[PDB]
Amino acid sequence: SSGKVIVYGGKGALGSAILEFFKKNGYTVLNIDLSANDQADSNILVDGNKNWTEQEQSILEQTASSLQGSQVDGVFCVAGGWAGGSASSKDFVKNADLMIKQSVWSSAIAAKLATTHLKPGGLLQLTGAAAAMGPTPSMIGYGMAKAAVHHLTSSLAAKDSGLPDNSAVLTIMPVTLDTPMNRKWMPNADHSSWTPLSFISEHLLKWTTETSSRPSSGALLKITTENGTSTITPQ
Amino acid sequence: SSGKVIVYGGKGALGSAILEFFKKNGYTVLNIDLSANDQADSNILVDGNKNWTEQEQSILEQTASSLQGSQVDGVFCVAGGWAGGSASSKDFVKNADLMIKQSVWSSAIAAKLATTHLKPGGLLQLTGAAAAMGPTPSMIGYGMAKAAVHHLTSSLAAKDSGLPDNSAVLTIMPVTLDTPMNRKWMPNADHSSWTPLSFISEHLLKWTTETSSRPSSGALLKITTENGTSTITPQ
Repeated sequence: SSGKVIVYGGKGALGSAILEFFKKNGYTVLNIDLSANDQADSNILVDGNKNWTEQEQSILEQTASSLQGSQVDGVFCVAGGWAGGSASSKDFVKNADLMIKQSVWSSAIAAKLATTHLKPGGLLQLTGAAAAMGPTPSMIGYGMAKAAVHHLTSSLAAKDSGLPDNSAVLTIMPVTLDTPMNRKWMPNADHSSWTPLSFISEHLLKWTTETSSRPSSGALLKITTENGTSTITPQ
Repeated sequence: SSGKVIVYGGKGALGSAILEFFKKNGYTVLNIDLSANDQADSNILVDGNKNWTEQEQSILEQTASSLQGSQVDGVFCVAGGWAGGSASSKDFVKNADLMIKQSVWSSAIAAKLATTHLKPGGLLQLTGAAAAMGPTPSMIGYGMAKAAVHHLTSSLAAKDSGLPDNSAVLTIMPVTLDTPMNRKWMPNADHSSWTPLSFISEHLLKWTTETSSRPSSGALLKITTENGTSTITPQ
């Protein structure tokens, strides 16, 4: 009863952590992903075989059916994976396509959901990429896709973008997150530079409940950890 | 027989002007577009209903059959149209989809054509968007797509991107071009602030034949005209 929030990508490591955290803190949580999270109060099913507009329609219809006359306090989008390759790579385009579908499609639909269901003064959070702040010749598609998300962020923060009054959009860019996969493939790394998922969940709850604790709307927030201490620096 | 160049978007106002100017200067020109330009030496037709990878394979195979192991002196991409809308617009996603396909898909395939056929020291030219240098709340999809093209430019210019040795990539951003459509919809505008298509065609030929006349590789070139004089300003 503390409120409602949408987690787009609730099946992932960070997404599941965020969903669990808000639930523990009294919020009703709606998950939007390729499969259901049996811990969520509501599950919106995404069909990966459908195109962009088909996905938008289905996700919007399902979310509206679930919310009825309620609005949400926040929409958190953390969906998407990775695929690299330079222009000379055999799969340069193939992977570029996958990256648009994974980062751009989701971010845009999350934004559409916010213009429709986010309460005035609410929070929309998107996921960018620290690497996209500069050239990315070894992973051009990923770079392009994320740069589009960064631009989307700037357009949404601007006047008459469609977001509700007094709301804010924040885009996170963590350098290294502590996940099961990172522990497996880099088993001997120094975790003193790894950002705990709880650092993110905690900040999302803070920004959701206290508007005065928020960085400027449209901020691209680079998150780093050194000597066990995490820091958020607007770029 | 001055050489060979590829014009992706040869049916457009600017694309046709470029094609005509290079043909007039002794070049063999290959056109890539939705329909054929009867003045081109070769025509590569694209099916807009095919997906990104299908389009890539189709364009690459047709171009290779037309070149037969030969290289090109330049690849010029000016394809793409426009669709607007803020995030609250009914067609926000629909148009974002159209804009990614029109600007991003084409720019990436043009880049692929360059890694495969552009001569060392050759030129790859892409088309960005001056408006995308800042927030675009009234045309979010267009802004996202063009921002991706701007980032793609920075990645391609970097070492090991896949482009040939000593080649350069330049991306143009004209504020206003003198086209038939602009003359029709803005009939009483002052043309002293309109950039003549010839200005662009002339610079492409110069940059193609004289490497020392080129701005830095990776440059985003804003083009403005005032009192009849045109100026190129790197961002």
